[PDB]
Order: sequence, then structure tokens, then C-alpha cells
Amino acid sequence: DMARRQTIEALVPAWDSDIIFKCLCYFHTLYPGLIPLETFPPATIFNFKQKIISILEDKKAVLRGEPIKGPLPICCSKENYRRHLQRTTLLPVFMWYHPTPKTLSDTMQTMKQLAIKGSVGASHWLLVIVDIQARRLVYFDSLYNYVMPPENMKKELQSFAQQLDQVYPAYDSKKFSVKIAAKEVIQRGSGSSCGAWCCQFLHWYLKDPLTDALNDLPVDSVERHENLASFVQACEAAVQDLPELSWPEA
Amino acid sequence: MQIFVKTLTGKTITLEVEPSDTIENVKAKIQDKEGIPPDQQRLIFAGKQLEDGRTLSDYNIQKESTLHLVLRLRG
Repeated sequence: DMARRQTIEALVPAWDSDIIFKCLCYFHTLYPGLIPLETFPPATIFNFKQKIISILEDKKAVLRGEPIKGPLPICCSKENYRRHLQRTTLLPVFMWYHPTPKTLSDTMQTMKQLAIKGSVGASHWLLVIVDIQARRLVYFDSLYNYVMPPENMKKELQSFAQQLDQVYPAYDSKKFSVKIAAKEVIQRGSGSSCGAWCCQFLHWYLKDPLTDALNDLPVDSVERHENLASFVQACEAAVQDLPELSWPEA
Repeated sequence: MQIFVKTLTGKTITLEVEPSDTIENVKAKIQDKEGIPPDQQRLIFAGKQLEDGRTLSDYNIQKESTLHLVLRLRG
């Protein structure tokens, strides 16, 4: 078991905001509907909702031929960002979480220090997929209930979905739906592999937006991380020669 | 020069520099005041990343410019 954790940790080490971002850039070249939202800084539980609303309002503005009002990304040109906003059908909203800070501002501070220190601590990567095309919010927590009970997150996301219906109405009456992805702890036996898990789940979702991959995981915790290790190795080889901190063309 | 560097907590720190200064120099100036090692510093301007052996003038970075500082965060 000490052996088991030591190997699960060795198999899949923590992913930082850069490898996640390079991964998103790469995923966009595979799936052009994915907009590679920056992870520097990522969203938080305290503002992921307004960030999503802001992105969708800018998407509406671009579709109308109008100026955008929301913030520009750091590593993207204005014009390429408008082209991504025009094109995108899926927002990969990575969220950085930690139980300690209880506000946005505190979260950003806690975030900053741990970066200069260089520590993972009890910080956690969450992923909210905003699938514009299917009108689906998917919430993925590789630790299952690290923020709150999933039944709670579902209710909170259902009310958020209701305002996304107002902000970003469909042609028809179709309402945003929500999916809580994980129904057990995915990250079994690791306290580090969340970032990789988020990207693996995102990739499975890009391949099949009705993916049951989580339900088809092997029961064994080491086998899960062996498979995840292979994915990680594939991602690192694929982004090896891709540009640092530079959005791909829409 | 009077320019601005924007951080991820929405804070901007101001530095006085000359265009003949290296990217290495900017990172050293930022380090003295916030303590982050240059090897940890990533500088962005007009959506371009600044390279260590270059000068501010190479990228035509002028007075009253706004710069971005990127942090590499763990989770």
C-alpha cells in the first residue's frame, strides 16, 4: 500500500497549468470546436459562472459582428480570439480549488503563493465542460465530492443552467442540461493525478459526448493510473514541439 | 520608462527600465521586488512571449505599455 501509493504517485505526477494549457491547445487542433481557455489564471468555484457568462456574451457579440466586451486572453491575438469565439462549441473551463480560502480574492492569493512556493498541497483541478452544441454542463471532480456532495453541485448547476438559457438561448426551447460525471472517486489511491484525469476525461468527452468511460474504468486503482500514465505519455509527446504560451489559429 | 506589469491577482507593479535592457534584466527587476526567481518568470507582451537574450527594443516595447506575468500553478 505504501508501495501502492508510491507507485500510483510515480505513475501519474501532478499536472500544472501549463501542461493542461498545452493540452487544451493541442485538443483544439484535434477538435476545432474546443476553445483553449487559459489556465493562467484558471477559473475558481467563486467565479466560474461569471466567466462562462462573459465568454458566451462575447461569443454572441462576435456572431453579431460586434466588439467584444470581456477580457482578451494573454497569449492570443484579438482577431484570432474573435475567430475562436466564432468557432467554439465547447468551453473547457478548468477550475483551481482549495478548501481553505472562502472567497475569490483569498483563492487568488492562496493560488499565487503556492505557485511561487511551488506546491500542490491540498489544491485540486476541477473541470466544467460547457458543451454549447449539446447544451450540456458537465462537472468533473476526480475526487467525487472534494468541493461538495454531487447532489448539491447538481442543484447549483441546474439553477446556473437556467440562467445560461436566458444568456444564451437556443433556436428552440432546448434547455441546458447538467451532468455530474463522477459517481465514485475516480482518482483512487492518488492525491496528485487530478489534472491528468481532467484532461483524460475531457478527451473521452470530445471523442464521445455520451461517453460512459468512467463507468467502464477498471476497478483496480493501480491499473487506472497505468492507463492514465499512457495517456499522459501520449499528450506529452504530442505537445512536445508545440509553441509555448501561444494559442493555435482558430 | 513608465510601464505596467499585470499579475494574475489583478495587481500591476510598475518598473523603470530602458529598452536596451535584456529580458533577463526585467526578470531580475521583478525578482528583487516580488522574490520570484527568473527561471520561474514568464513574460508576455502583445500576446507574444519575451525571450531571455532579447532587449525590450527588439519587441518595440515602449513607454506606458502593459505587460503580463505568467505563473505556473500546481494542482
